[PDB]
Amino acid sequence: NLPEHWTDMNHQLFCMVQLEPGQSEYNTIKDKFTRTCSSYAIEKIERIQNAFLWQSYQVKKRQMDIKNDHKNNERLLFHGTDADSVPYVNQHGFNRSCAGKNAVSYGKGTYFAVDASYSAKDTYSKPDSNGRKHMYVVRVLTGVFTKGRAGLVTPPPKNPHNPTDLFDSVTNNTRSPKLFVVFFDNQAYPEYLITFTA
Amino acid sequence: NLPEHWTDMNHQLFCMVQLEPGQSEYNTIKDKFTRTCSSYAIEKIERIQNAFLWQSYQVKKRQMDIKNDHKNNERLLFHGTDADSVPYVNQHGFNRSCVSYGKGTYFAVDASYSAKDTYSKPDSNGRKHMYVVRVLTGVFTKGRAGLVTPPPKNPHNPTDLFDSVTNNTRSPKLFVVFFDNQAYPEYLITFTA
Ligand SMILES: NC(=O)c1ccc(OCC2CCC2)cc1
Repeated sequence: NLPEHWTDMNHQLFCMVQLEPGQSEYNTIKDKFTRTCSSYAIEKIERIQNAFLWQSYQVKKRQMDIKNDHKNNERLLFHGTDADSVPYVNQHGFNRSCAGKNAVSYGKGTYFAVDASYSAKDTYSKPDSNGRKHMYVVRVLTGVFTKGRAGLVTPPPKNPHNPTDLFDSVTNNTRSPKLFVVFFDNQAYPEYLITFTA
Repeated sequence: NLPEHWTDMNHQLFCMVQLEPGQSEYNTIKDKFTRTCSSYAIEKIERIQNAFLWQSYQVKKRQMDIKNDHKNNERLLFHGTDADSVPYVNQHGFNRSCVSYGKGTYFAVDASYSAKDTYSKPDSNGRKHMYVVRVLTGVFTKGRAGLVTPPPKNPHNPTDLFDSVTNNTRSPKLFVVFFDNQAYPEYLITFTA
């Protein structure tokens, strides 16, 4: 079911594709980033073609689209990480079991930012030994969300008398969301990897 | 692509179906349990029909069949749990976030092991609960404390991982999986000491 604009991988299951400045695909990501990170410079933007992560993600998206009916369940968000984590995320995606405690914790899960400026902090996109910083542009199934709490290992129930019917994700603030936390595998597809510098 | 032995769901996506005693399916699952638990008393066996969990599990099975280039990746194992966890597992499956061989979900080869009160805690009326689980054990290695994923098959390619870990590779008695949708709870056995 792979997207028809992907490069042919020749029966291979994984590839990183370097994008060209001046293509709409590169420029939309550069514009989304520079909206809040004008003081940084992009080295390169790579499209992540991961057949297995895409398949599992698209199954979860179809399930949430059925369960929620006519919600926009998917947001495009940012995730800063260290160079050591890039090979794992490219191949296997975002694993809550490896996530650090956030400085403002809304639950024990993987964090995604609305603004590139948040993810660009050195605490998330740690500069490597050559001064390169790494940030993913991620399709995230935020679905129906509520304000999180530090104790959570899953999203909370919608209704306390029905403990297994859950919100899809949590946020810092439902009125003005700046971060989302997800608690399940294959709820986030790493779509682009931005390499950038001071 | 819902399995033939499932019964019609009237256009719903989740239902727990009580099995008829003395019919082929009930006898098959009862025999797997009584192989090691013949001193227990079975109250009922329920088939778990969870379309979404099944879909996600079958995608991972197809992916592991391609990755390993062989179709011997699945085992039928047991998982004992407390009654308070049963509604969650029925709807959402197994969650490592809820451990001597790693921080994953544990499954036993023998029902007798899952039948310990430490796992299948008797509820306020004496009832114990154990799942029969399809688990994608795939290619496995010995586990150890503090793993958050299986080890790499060779640390020259650190992201090509084992599928699961065990207590003993030659004669396994338990398996640990570390990812969502690597286990599908197929039957729930309600029983007593
Ligand atoms: N819930 C279960 O049925 C269960 C729990 C634990 C199991 O192994 C625990 C290992 C550490 C000492 C052996 C197997 C199965």
